[PDB]
Amino acid sequence: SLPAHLQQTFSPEEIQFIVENEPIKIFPRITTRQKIRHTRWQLITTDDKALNNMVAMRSTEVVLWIALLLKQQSKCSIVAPQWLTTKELDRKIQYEKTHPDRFSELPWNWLVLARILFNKAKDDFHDPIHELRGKIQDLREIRQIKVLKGLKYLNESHLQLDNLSLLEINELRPFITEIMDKLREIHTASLT
Amino acid sequence: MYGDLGNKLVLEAKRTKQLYARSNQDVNLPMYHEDIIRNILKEVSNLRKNTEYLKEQQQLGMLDDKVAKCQYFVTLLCMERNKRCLLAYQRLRTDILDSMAWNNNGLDTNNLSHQEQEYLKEYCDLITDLKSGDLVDIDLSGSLVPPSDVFIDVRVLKDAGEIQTEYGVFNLIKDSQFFVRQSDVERLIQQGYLQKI
Amino acid sequence: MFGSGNVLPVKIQPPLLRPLAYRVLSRKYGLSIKSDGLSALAEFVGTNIGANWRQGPATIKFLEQFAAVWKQQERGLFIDQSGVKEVIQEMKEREKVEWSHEHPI
Amino acid sequence: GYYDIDDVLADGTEFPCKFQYDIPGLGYLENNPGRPITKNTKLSLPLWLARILAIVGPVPFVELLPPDMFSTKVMNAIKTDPVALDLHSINSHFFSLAIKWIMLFSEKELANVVSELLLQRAQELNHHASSLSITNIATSTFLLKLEEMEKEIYKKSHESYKDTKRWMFKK
Amino acid sequence: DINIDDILAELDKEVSPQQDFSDLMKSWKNERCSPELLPYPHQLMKRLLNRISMQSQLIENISMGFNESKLPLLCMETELERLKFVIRSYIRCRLSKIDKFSLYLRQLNEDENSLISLTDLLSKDEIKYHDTHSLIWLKLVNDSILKYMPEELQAINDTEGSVNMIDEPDWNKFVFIHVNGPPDGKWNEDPLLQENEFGKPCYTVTIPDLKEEVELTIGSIYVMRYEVIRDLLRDDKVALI
Repeated sequence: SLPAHLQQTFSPEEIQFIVENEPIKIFPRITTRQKIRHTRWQLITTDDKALNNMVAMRSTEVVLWIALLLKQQSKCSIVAPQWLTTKELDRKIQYEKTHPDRFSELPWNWLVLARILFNKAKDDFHDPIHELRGKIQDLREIRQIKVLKGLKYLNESHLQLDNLSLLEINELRPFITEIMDKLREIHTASLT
Repeated sequence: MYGDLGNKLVLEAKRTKQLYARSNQDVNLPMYHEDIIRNILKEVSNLRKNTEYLKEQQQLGMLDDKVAKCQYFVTLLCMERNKRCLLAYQRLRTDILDSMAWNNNGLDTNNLSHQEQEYLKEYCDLITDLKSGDLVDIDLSGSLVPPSDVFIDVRVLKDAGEIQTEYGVFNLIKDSQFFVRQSDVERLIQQGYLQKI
Repeated sequence: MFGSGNVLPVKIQPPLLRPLAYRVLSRKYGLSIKSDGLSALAEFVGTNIGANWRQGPATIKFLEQFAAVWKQQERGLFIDQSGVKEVIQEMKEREKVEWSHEHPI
Repeated sequence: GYYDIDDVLADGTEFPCKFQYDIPGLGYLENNPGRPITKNTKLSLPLWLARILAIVGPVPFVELLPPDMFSTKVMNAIKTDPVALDLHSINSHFFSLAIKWIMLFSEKELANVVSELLLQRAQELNHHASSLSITNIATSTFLLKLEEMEKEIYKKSHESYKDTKRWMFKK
Repeated sequence: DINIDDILAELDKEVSPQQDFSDLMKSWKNERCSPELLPYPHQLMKRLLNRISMQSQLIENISMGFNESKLPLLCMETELERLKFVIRSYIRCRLSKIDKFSLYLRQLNEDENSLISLTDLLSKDEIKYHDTHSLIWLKLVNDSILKYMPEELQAINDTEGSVNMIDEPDWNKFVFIHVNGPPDGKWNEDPLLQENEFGKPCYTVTIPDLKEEVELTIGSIYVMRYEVIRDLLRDDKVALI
């Protein structure tokens, strides 16, 4: 029933769905607030109290599919997180270049959220998009170098990483799982 | 040895797996190899004759102290290898027929056998029985892609007349554009009469 | 044949059959409905039921049987008015056999 | 696994072996019609016979000789340069046969050799799978030197990388 | 100085659908990467079908009720189809893993000594699917292959063959796991939790085929065998990434 390319791993659009199902800070451009003198929102998979209390030009916290849906309307503009600034990305780049053995303390959804906000929020960034995408590509490349260095330690027992992103888990999942499964199969056949 | 014909059958089993791996859209299946399985059935009939002959020779009991075990095991492994080849090819065709039923018919009769035709038909009745009763609000044969875009632009490929939807009536004039929800026309995208994003 | 309907037939329309068309067989069983087939289905549901077509479960069960029968023949992914006529005649034969099964006569 | 077709072709390969007993009536192993097998006969048989013919038999019926695929020349060639070795010309399913030989004859040195070989060609497999053209000779000659399970792993990794490339890079 | 955190904390104090949905994707992400067919959360899925039915009648009643603020209706609509997608993908994945392990499941039903049954493991629709799929595959291989083979070799639940007839799940399949600690925020009630060097606690588990003890510090991701992590996943301490 399940397709062969969705058998033992997630597709990247399922990762997009998973990271669309998080809260995010946002600026409404419409007023749905009841004054002292309109059907309610009434959702069942997220808290609708922050969406019922939606005030124009304020900071609220809504789920990301609502964020993208309202950005398509341009009724509400998505605010980038703290780590999507040039200074914080430069700090992450310096941490990557400082400790070669350890990955930086980036969020798990740092590639997928960046792609979503680049392709959907082209006028919602205080810093320019240009150097932001340059630093995103630099962090992606240095994380690729670190996972290429760490792949020399493919052990039969176990293998650990600290702060690898979910999209990088789907980058490296079938290769690592198949190679370690066959290494374990070789050693378990080697046991008496 | 004797089971090399089954190995030849399993070669086209590997060939149709490599056909399925490179064809993302469900192509027509290769024709059912009737002649090779007829040869394997003649082989297993000859193996039945051989094991009955060695049973009656063990009843006669000439030169059958320790030898008859050895060709008993050789004939048993030959039938086991033939069963392995036949069941591997049959289960590969079974799995690709299950995928074909789940993909397109849920949401070309020359190549299948009559037993494969009734397998596909009764599996179609099973998968249309699954979405009835319980699990009815969802569709089990529906799209496995997430609905990350609630509204899409849709272009009409072929002229399919006037159709209905949930609360409105759609047209299928050839080469026209709709700005409609993905779930309203998702089945029609699966039929291929509509195709965009 | 069919079960007896007490009230007289009425000519119900493809409007107000819209929620009772796409959800019951086109999503549960996956069969697209054309306009002429929907009109023939509306006419036959009207003649079978009468004024209780809005709240009648027999309409929903008959449409489930329609989708099931169209699934055994698989005469088309669409629904044709002539196809509705053939399925209706085969259903008349089918429930004639079922009535002979109910009372052996 | 029963239904693994790659395992079915792995069992279809023939191994050299020696007959330990004088067994009449099995002349169809060496394509003869009716020759009884003499004592200490060297013959190639498929693995689905000789895997448990060496078990049942004390002295078993069939002794499994060391084949050319596990010889000291092949072991030394693997130990020298694991990347550019052409494993396809040796055997198309060398690794599954290696796993079955290790499970049958518990050899620790062969286990270390095949594990080290799998690690070194897995590095090069990952290097060729992560490369997406916007095909080179240096990658396709290595695809010419790959096994069926290894090109299966490469196909899984390469379609994974290509699908996430088209997801990240366009809608 | 005076530490005031306990008195201020105790002065500060002077089933839910969102948690159900988070548990639903916890089950979905644990199901997709696992080789073993996970136990069915019957109460959670019954509550989810009841909730999706009440939302279906709610959105149809508001459609009968149709200022024009259609954005809450659009929120209802994409709410319904995204929930339907999650439920559809979870049931489709577990149905595929039912189809992979049909012979294992029918032996597990046939073995009365084993405590695992399909009433504790599968839904009624999944039990029906597995049963009638086993019969249709059985009938196909009897009128295809096994009619022409003798009485020893028509068995499909065979064990004593040269190669094993019955499929078996990869109990030691390597999987990505991320530790969450206990499901609750209160850490001291877990007996398996123990404090280590550098402040960070860990879970200690033993691989038996190598006979080694390994430490899984809270807040880091690993790849481990599934037999090692099965008892932690059944107690819901990790998440299968």
